[PDB]
Amino acid sequence: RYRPGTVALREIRRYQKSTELLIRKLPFQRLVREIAQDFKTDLRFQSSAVMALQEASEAYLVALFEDTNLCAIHAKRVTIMPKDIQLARRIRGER
Amino acid sequence: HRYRPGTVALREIRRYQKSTELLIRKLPFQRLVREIAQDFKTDLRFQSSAVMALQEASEAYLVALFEDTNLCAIHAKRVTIMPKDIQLARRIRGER
Amino acid sequence: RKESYAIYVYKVLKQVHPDTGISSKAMSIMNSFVNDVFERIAGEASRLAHYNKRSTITSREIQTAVRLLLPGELAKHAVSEGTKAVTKYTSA
Amino acid sequence: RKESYAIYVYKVLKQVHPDTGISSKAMSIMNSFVNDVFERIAGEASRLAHYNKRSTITSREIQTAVRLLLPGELAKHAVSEGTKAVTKYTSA
Amino acid sequence: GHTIKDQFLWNYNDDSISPEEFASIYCKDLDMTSATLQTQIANIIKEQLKDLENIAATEIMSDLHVIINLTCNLQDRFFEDNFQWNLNDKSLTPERFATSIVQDLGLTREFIPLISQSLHETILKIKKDWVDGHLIQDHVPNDAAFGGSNWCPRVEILTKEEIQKREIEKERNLRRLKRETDR
Amino acid sequence: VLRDNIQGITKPAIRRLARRGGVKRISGLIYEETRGVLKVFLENVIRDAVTYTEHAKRKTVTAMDVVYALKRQGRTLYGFGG
Amino acid sequence: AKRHRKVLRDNIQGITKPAIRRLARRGGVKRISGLIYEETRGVLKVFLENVIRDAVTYTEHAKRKTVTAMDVVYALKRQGRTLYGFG
Amino acid sequence: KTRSSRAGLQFPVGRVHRLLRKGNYAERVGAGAPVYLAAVLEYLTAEILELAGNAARDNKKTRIIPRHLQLAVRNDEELNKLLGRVTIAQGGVLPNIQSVLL
Amino acid sequence: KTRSSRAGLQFPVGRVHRLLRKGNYAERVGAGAPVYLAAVLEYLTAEILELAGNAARDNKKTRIIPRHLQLAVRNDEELNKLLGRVTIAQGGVLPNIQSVLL
Amino acid sequence: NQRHSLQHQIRVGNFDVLLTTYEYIIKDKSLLSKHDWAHMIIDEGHRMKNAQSKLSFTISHYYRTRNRLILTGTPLQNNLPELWALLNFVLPKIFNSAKTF
DNA sequence: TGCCTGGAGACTAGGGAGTAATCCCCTTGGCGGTTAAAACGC
DNA sequence: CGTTTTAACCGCCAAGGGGATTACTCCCTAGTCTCCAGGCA
Repeated sequence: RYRPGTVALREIRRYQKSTELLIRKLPFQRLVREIAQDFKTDLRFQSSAVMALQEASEAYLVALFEDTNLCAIHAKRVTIMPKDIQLARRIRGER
Repeated sequence: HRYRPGTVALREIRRYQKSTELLIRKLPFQRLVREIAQDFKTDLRFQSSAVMALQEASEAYLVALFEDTNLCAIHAKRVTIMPKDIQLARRIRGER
Repeated sequence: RKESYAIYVYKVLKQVHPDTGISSKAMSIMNSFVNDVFERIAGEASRLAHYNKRSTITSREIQTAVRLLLPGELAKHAVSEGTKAVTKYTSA
Repeated sequence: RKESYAIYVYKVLKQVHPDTGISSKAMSIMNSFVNDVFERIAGEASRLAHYNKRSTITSREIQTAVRLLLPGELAKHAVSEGTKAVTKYTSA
Repeated sequence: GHTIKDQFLWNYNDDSISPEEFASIYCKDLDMTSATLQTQIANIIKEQLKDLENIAATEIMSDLHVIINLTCNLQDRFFEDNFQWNLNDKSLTPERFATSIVQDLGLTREFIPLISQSLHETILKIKKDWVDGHLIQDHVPNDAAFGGSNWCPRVEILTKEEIQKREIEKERNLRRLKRETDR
Repeated sequence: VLRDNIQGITKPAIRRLARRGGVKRISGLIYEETRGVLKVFLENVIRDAVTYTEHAKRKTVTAMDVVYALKRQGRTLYGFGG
Repeated sequence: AKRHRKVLRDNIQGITKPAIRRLARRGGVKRISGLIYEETRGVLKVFLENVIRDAVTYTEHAKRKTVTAMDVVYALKRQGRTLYGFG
Repeated sequence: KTRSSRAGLQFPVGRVHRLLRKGNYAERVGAGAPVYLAAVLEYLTAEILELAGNAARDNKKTRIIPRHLQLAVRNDEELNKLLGRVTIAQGGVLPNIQSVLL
Repeated sequence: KTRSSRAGLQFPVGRVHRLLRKGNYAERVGAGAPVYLAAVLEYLTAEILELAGNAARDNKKTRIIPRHLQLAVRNDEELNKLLGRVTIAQGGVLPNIQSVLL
Repeated sequence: NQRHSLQHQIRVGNFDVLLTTYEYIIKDKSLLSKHDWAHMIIDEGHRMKNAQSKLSFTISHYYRTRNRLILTGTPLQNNLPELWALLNFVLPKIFNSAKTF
C-alpha cells in the first residue's frame, strides 16, 4: 500500500490530461428518459440530444467540483463535504 | 458605562438591516465617479439621477458581496471577514 | 405627452385594495417591472416563433413564453387566466 | 439548401497555416461559435439602435456593439479591421 | 423549549367549562403547568371565538352545493381529498362523514378528530363569503350529461412524502380566486 | 416504464468526475449530494426541452431544443448546434 | 505648517472607514478585520470602472455628452443586473 | 369600443398590441397574443400589489413604498426566484442575523 | 461580382446581409454594417484558428481537435473572459497542480 | 446646547428684540414661528433677491408681519432680474402685475 | 464536375437621417454657515 | 469610548452648453426586374 495521496495525484494528472467521457451512456439515458416521463409520456429522444445533455452535465459537474474543491481548500481541508457543495451553490445563486 | 464587544455591533446590524438609508455620502461617491470617468473620456457631464443609480447599484453589489463573504467566513468557523474570504466569494460568483 | 402604466397599476391596486394608496417611486418601480416582464415575454415569443420558422406571434407563442419564464405556480394560474381572457375575447 | 460557414472557416485556416488540418467536430464547433457571436452582435446592435429611436443598423451600431462585447485589445483590433474593411469597400 | 399544536371544537352555545378551566386541565395533563401558559391559552382561544362567533349555520335556507377540497396533516401520512358537499343538510354531520372515512380506509382513530375539524373550518370559510357575493354557480367535477373516464380528481389516498408547500400555494390560489369573482 | 434509475450513477463515476475537477479526497456523503444536484439540473433542462418540443408540435426531443434550453437557463453548447 | 496646509487626500479615500463598516454591518458581518477596507475599495473601483465604461460607451453612441440615468440603467442591464426605480 | 372591456381587463390591449407591433419582434402579430400578454401582466401586477398591500398593512402603512415592494418580492419564494437578479432602489435588505452571531 | 472580393474578405457579406434582413433585428439595415460584421467575424475566427494551430503544433498534431480549441480558449485571458459562460464539448480546461494539496 | 438653553430661558417671550441670522431663521423656525411679529428689519437685503428662495419662502411661511424694512448698500443686480421680488417683499403693488412688466 | 439558386447589377423614390435654426433648463464651479460625522488615541 | 477635527449638507450666487425642440434637404436603402457565377450535391 502506497502512502495515501500519490494515486490521487496520478488520477488528477490522468483525468486532467484525457478528454474522454466519465459517465456511461445507458444509465444517463435511462435517467433522462425517466425524468422526461414526468413532463410528458410517450416521448422519444435522439442520440445527439442525449449526448449534448451528457456533455452539459459533465461540464456543470466539473465546474461544481472545482468550486467545492476551492471552498474546501479555503476551510483548510483537503476533503470535500456536502456543506462545501451547499455553500458553493448558495454563493452561485441557485440554491 | 461600557459594554462588552459584540452587543453594539449587533444593535448596529439590526438598525442598518431595518432601515434603508444610504451608507455612502453623496459628494465623495460623485467625485469618485467623475474621477473614474475621466479615464474613459474627458469633459463629460453627469445627471444627479445617474450618480444616484450608480450609488444604489454599488451599495447593492457591496451588501450582496458582504453577505456572501460572511457566509464564506462562517463556513470557516470564524466571525471575522478576511481579504481571502472576499476573494473566494468573487471567485465563486465568477465576477473576478 | 408621455405614455406610462401608472393609471392601470393604480386601477388594479384600487381593485385589489381600496384603502392603501401608492407613491410615485413605487409607481415607477412597478412600471419598470411591467416593462421588464413585457420585454422578456416579447423576446421569448419572438425567438420561439423564429425557432419554428414562423412569422405570426399568436396566443401559443405567448403561452410557451410565460410557461418558460414564469416558474411553477406563477406559470400555471397565469396561463389559466390567459386562456380565460382569450375565451372572453372570443365571447364578444 | 442548407447554409454553413464550413468552407469559409477552412479558407481562413488555410490562410494562417496551410499544413494544419481540421476535424468535422471542430468545424461544427467553429460554425456554432460564428453563429453565436453573430447573434450576440446583431442583438446588441439592434437594441442599441432601438435605444436611440433609430430604424437603420449602420456601421456605427456594429462598432458600438463590438466595443461593448469584445474586451480590450480584441475590441480595438476588431474595430480597426472593420474600419479598414469598410474603407476598402468604399474605395472600389 | 417544546411547542404544542392541536385543534378542537368548542361549541360555545353552552356554558359548563370556561376557557380558563380548559387550560387549567390541558396543562395539568401535559404537566407543563405555568400561569403564563394558562394565560397564553386563554389569550388565543378567546379571539378565535370572538372572531368566529358572528358566523353561524342558522338562517341559511339556501340549497347550496360546493366542491369541498380539504387537506389534513397529522405530521405523518397526511392526505387531501375533494368531493361534493351540499349545504343546508342536517342528516349527515361531519363527524359521521369522518367516521365513514376512517372506517373505509385503514386509518387510525386519531384521524377522526382531524378530518372533521379541518372540515368545519372549511365550512366556516364557505359561510364566510356567504355574507356577501356567494352566488352558487353549478360547479361540477364530473357528470354524464346533466347536473367518467377515471377518478383522478376524486382521490382520498394517503401520502407519506411531504408536499409541505400548500400553505403559500393555497394563499396564492385564494388571492387570485377572490379577485376572479369581481371581474 | 422507467423508475428509480438514479442509482445508475455510481460511486466510481462521481470519483472520476472529482478527479477531473481536481479533488484529492472525497467523503462518503458527497455522492448523494452530487446525485441530487444532477437530478435537479436534469429536471430543469428536460422540462425546458419538453416545453420546446410541445411548442414545436413534435414528438421527439432534438439536440437543438436541448441547446435552446441551455441558452434559456443561460449557457452555450458548441459542437451540437445553435 | 504655516506656509500651507499641504493636503493631498486622494479621491478614492472619499468612501471612509465608517462607510465600509456600515456596509458590512448591513451585510451581516459582526467583526471586521483591518485589511477589508482596501480590498472592498478595489472591488468597488473595478465595478465602477466597468459600469462607467459601459455607460460612457452607451452615451457616446448617441453623440450626447451628458451621462443620463437611462444609460446607466442599460449598462447595468447588460451585465445581468437590472435596477429599478430610475427608468 | 375598447377591447380591454370586451376581454374584461384593466390593462390597455391596444397599447400592448402597438408595442408588440412596433417592437420588431416579428412581422405579424395575432389577435389573441395582446390580450394574453395583458392578462399575464395584470395577473402579475395584481399579485405583487396584493402582497405589497398586505406588507404595508402589517407595517400599519396605507401607502406602498419601495421597502414594502422589496419585502413582498423577497418573502414570496416564487417572485424571489423570478426577480432574483433584479435589485430594487431604496429597498435595502431583509433583516436576517445568523445563529452564530446572536 | 461579389462584394466580399471588393472588400477583401473571405466571409460572404451577402449571406450576413440576408441574415440581418430576414432576422427581424431592425426595419432597415445599412450597406457597410454587413461588411463590418463580416470583417469582425473573420478576425475572430482567424484568431481562434491561429491559437488552435499553435496549440496543435505544441502538442505535435497535424489536425485541430476540440481539445486544442479548448486549450486555446482557456489559455488566452481575453477569450477566457469573453467565452467564460459558454461550455464546449470534449471538456477539461487546464492541467494544474495545487501547491497546498501535495 | 447654548442656543437651546437661551431658547428655554426665553421661551415665554421675556425679551424686547430678538436678533438672529437667516440660518437661525431657517433652522429654528420650529420654535420662533409660534410668536407673532409686527415689524421686521433685515440687513444685507441683496441676498433676499430670489423670491422663490428658501430664505424668502421660510420668512413667508414662518410668520407674518406688517412693517418690513430692507437695508442694503447697493441696488439689485444691474440686469434687475428680481426687482419685482423686492417690490413684492416691500409693498403689495406689483405682486399681481409683475408678469407683464 | 455539373447544376442552380442565392447573389449581383441597373433603375426608381420616399422616407429616415443629416444639417441648420432656436432656447431654456439642467448642470458646473464656488462660497457661508452649521454640525453630525470622520480621525486619532488608550 | 473619548476627545479633537473637518468635511458633508442645505443655502445662496452666477454662467453657458448641450439637450432638447422644428423646419428643410437629400441620398440610402427598399424594392422590382434581369443576368450569373460562387456555392452545393
